[PDB]
Amino acid sequence: FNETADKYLKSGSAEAELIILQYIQQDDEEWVYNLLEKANNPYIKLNALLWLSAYLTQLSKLWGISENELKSLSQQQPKIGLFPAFLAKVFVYKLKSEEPIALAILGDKIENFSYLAQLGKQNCLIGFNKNIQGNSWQLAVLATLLVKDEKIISKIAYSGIVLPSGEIITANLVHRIKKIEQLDAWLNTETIPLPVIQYQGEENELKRWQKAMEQKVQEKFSWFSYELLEDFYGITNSDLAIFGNGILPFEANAWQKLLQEQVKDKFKLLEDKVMPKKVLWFYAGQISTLQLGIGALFGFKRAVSILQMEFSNTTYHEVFILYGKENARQLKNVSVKKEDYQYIQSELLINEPHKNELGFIIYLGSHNPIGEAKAYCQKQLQINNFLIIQAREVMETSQNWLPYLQEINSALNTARQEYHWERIHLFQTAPTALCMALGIAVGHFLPVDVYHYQFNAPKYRCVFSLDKMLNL
Amino acid sequence: FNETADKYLKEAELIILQYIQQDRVSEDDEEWVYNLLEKANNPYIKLNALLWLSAKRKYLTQLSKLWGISENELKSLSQQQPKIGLFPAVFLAKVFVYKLKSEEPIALAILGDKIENFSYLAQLGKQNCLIGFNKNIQGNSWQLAVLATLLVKISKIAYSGIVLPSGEIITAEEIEYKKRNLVHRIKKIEQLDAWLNTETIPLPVIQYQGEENELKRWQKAMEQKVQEKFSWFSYELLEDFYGITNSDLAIFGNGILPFEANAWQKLLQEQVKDKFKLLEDKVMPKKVLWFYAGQISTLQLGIGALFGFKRAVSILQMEFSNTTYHEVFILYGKENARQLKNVSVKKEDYQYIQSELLINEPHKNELGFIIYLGSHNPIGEAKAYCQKQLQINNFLIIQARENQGVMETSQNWLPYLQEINSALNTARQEYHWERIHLFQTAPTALCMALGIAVGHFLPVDVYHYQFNAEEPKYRCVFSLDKMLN
Amino acid sequence: VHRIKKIEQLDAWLNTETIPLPVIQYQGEENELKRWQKAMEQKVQEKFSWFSYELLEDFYGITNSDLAIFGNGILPFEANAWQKLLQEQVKDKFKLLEDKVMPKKVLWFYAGQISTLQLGIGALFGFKRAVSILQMEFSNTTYHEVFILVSVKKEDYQYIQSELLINEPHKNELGFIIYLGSHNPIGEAKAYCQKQLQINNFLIIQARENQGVMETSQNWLPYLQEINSALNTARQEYHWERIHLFQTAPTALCMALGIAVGHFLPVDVYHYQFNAEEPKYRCVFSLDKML
RNA sequence: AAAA
RNA sequence: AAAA
Repeated sequence: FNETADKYLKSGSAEAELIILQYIQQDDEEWVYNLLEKANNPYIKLNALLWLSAYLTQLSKLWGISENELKSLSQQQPKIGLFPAFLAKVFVYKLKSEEPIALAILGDKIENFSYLAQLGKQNCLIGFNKNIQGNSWQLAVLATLLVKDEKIISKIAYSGIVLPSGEIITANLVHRIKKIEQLDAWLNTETIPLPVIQYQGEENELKRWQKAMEQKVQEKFSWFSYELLEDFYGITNSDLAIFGNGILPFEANAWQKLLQEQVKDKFKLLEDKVMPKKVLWFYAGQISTLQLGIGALFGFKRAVSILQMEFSNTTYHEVFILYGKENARQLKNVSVKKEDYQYIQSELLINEPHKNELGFIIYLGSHNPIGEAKAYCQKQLQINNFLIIQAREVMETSQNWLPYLQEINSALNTARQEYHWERIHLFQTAPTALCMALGIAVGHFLPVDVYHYQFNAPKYRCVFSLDKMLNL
Repeated sequence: FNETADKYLKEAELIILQYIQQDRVSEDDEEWVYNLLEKANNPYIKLNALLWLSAKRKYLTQLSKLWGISENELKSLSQQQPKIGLFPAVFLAKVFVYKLKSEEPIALAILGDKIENFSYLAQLGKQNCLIGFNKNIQGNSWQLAVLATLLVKISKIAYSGIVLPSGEIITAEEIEYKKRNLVHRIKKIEQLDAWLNTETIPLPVIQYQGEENELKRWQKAMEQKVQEKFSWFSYELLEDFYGITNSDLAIFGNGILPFEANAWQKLLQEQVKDKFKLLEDKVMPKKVLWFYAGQISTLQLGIGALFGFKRAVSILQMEFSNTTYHEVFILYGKENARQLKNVSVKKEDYQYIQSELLINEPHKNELGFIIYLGSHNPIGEAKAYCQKQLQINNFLIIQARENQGVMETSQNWLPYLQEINSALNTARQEYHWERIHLFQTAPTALCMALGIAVGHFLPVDVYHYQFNAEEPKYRCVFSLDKMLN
Repeated sequence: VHRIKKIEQLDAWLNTETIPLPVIQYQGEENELKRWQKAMEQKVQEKFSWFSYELLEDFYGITNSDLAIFGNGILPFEANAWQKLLQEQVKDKFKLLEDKVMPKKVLWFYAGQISTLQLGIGALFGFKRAVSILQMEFSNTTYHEVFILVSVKKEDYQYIQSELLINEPHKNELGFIIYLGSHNPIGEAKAYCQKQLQINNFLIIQARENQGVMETSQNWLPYLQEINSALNTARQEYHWERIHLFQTAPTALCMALGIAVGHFLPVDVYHYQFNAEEPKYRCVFSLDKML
């Protein structure tokens, strides 16, 4: 009791301090007042302060705080932040005052880092749980001050020293922060950009493509950073990269293995990691044909900025916008008739109406695949029904490419309205982003076997199937 | 009994409680009984002594003066009907609430240790009370039961937490031990007030076939959409207020549904058939505002047919530009649900769909109902399926009028379905159809609405399209008229 | 009288003039019947707050089952089953229930489930009983009294669109078709008469403006008045020895329709069963043969 | 037509 | 047409 409290005052034993803390929490104020000054353990100091919150006048006079606000700390539910030492805690208690007074109770002495209250836009009382040296706990308190939604942030820890002018100094852990505008948006946004890159080749090229893609994402979300993303969710560059060393083999099992190992579960895992907040996917790919599979695994249920690759200058140009004011559904608009076609021209040739097999040939890139795909379908698949989609008058990267995909889907469904096609065989030379958008739109519904073409290799080869993307 | 009370001060509590329950005590020791009301660690004894003193009107003036409670309120407490709240203990104990009319706010709590006036309880409850108890409880986690009994306009629900003068609620320790329906995941005064004094309980119901993580994501999105209109709603709050878990509200299966009519009918019977009935049984006294989204379009026509036109439902369609649901079908409130079944639209008065009726075999009483409001065209495949398999040449083809594949998620989708139903019943005007065959590429919410409107009253066999299947990819998964059987 | 909470409710029970008796017809699980009765209880309490199902079983002993024309599961599609259901339950229901509350009159509240059954119940209900026929509205799950129960010219027709065809003015068989819901019966009923009953004379009753949507916030008596005038109009010009009735009408409308033409016309009533093989129509009962 |  |  009182003797135990006096013994704990004159000793450094942790068991007595914990017992005193438990007794105070579950409910001799002179020893409690004395323990407030003798801040041997910050956890004991904070608990004693709340017991006094419900010598209140003396504490208010000495600490530069009010009286009603001081007694309002007992009736305030603290906000908890985590910062490394183990993982110590910062407790924020509500305080109302005119002058900004961010009273922080520390083991050394109670100090008022007034800049903290101004930055956090709320006067607060700061308590701790352990004797922590340094000022590395600034970031956790500031982050828990700038939060808007009411939820426990124990999943995220922060570390750093916040200087008065609004910058953080270095001491899941978040310690790569440098500006307060970064921290405010990393907790008070609802759409977290997830930049995903599909590259096959050297690791260094993937690295600098990821850097350029981070820059392009920052062009719209200036608060984003790969280091910050890894800090806040553990989503590393490898967690966002559809990678693999060397040239992918022409064997069909290789592409299916690549899709099932990485592409199949990547989006669902990443969206699980960013659990409460929505995701604005940013996608760039390398191999054109693979995207049709990737897009099929990506689906139409994701808001995506699809960006084109530029080899000359390593900069990304967004060509597909599927986010904003109901802009997503526009990719599935199939209302464009043949007469009002402004971008592509479609030729639907049918020579064997009794055969429900169609060769979907698309030429919106550089090399013309019509001859090769026609020979392949007439020699290795026995197909005489073709749907050739090409350009009218190669594609301006600056302009939006949504009409291309809209009219491609419209032509495909117009073909499907008047005939039954058991199998569709996709042979295309199209830009990577357009192939990805086509895979998103057409999806795993229509039976489509996509064949990839390699000029360095039996030039064509059935690489995957749209309907089987939900299986492999 | 004075001797029993003295023995308790120095089994005994049960004797006096039974003795005072029948009012077998005398007024000579009543003042001593008053001392018991101030010298009893068990709040039940103190509350019983207070009630006995109020009934007998003995020495109550001193207590009224000491507690700042009007004598009229103390007298009224004798004949007042105490409301009961339930809160867990270190079992589930009860809180007793008595009406009071004191000018000053006096939410007196007769605790075992000492009597304390939690005045802020009266402010939040908008009524002065005389809190009673039945056993000694350490920690004042009894706040939420009293607050719930105060905010009513009730033994099914129990509460646990601590309130603050701001109105916020904080839970206590031993939450896991206490949780071994118990409401402990609530934080706001408005949340409890609305959850208690609403008229319709939102019931977000989703149909999904896949993995549990994406089901959790979908349910979180549906919860956000519901909270947009009912900010007090929460899946945790629904779970501890009625026992309705996320599994109950989910028409869930693992992986891709097998492409067998037996599998689809088993899924309908095991989960869909009685889900709405049991959920409406759970929230018995209140009405239900079903918020519905689904995954497989064909399964909806059956889900809506079992759902019926007798339920007020907000059918939501997800807009993937912002990954937000939109209430595309509003069938509750001021918006009349009778307009769901408005078949008064003529063909010349169509503004959203384009409908045609081909009759090449008038002698045969069968036709193919093909709906194309999505993007992937089913007309060719379904027509080939009818002509090659079902031997059918009569067709009722419905597509979109202007913008095929894009139906504005911001606008109301009721006119689409109204015109579709009008076209169907105009086809049924001069013709008798023994069987109707339904092949659709239509939005999920529109399919559910069409199933609700058409119901089980028509001979309709619905043929699902399976992407990962061998030809034929159409198969009559169920019949609309056979769902009641 | 034991479950009485407020003295105000007790005062009205012993000193009222009319007692409301809510009668509901339902076929299916008894659990959903309990839900239907609870929704019916609220509508009565708008006009009689003192009314309660629990109190109804105390003063008189009327039980929720006693007020319910109830049968487990789907009613079998046999004419004998329908005639048994009307005879065993419906026919003696209203006469017996009135005798329970003998000193005071009865204001009947009614809402059914099977539209075709209401013609038999409405005919057997009688036109001497004051009735407040309800019709549930589903956007709010509430009941609305659409009926608070002739000689109207065709030109002065407000909401119905009557039509009379006499293609073979030789036989005296008439197909009475009433289309007020949203499922068109004209195609099926016309084909049923020609193929099975050999009938080509038809009287069609159809909504003039809003098919399937008649505002459940007003009085539906003018709707019924137009039907009686149109029906009686054909009888003066042509003598019908037997009229065959097919209807897709609201449940409340059919019950009031049976009251107007109860037992005084040779009318054949045909039900449509959704889960039945062709033919889906069957003469469940004849309106002139329940006496 | 497997949140269109 | 089985609370339209």
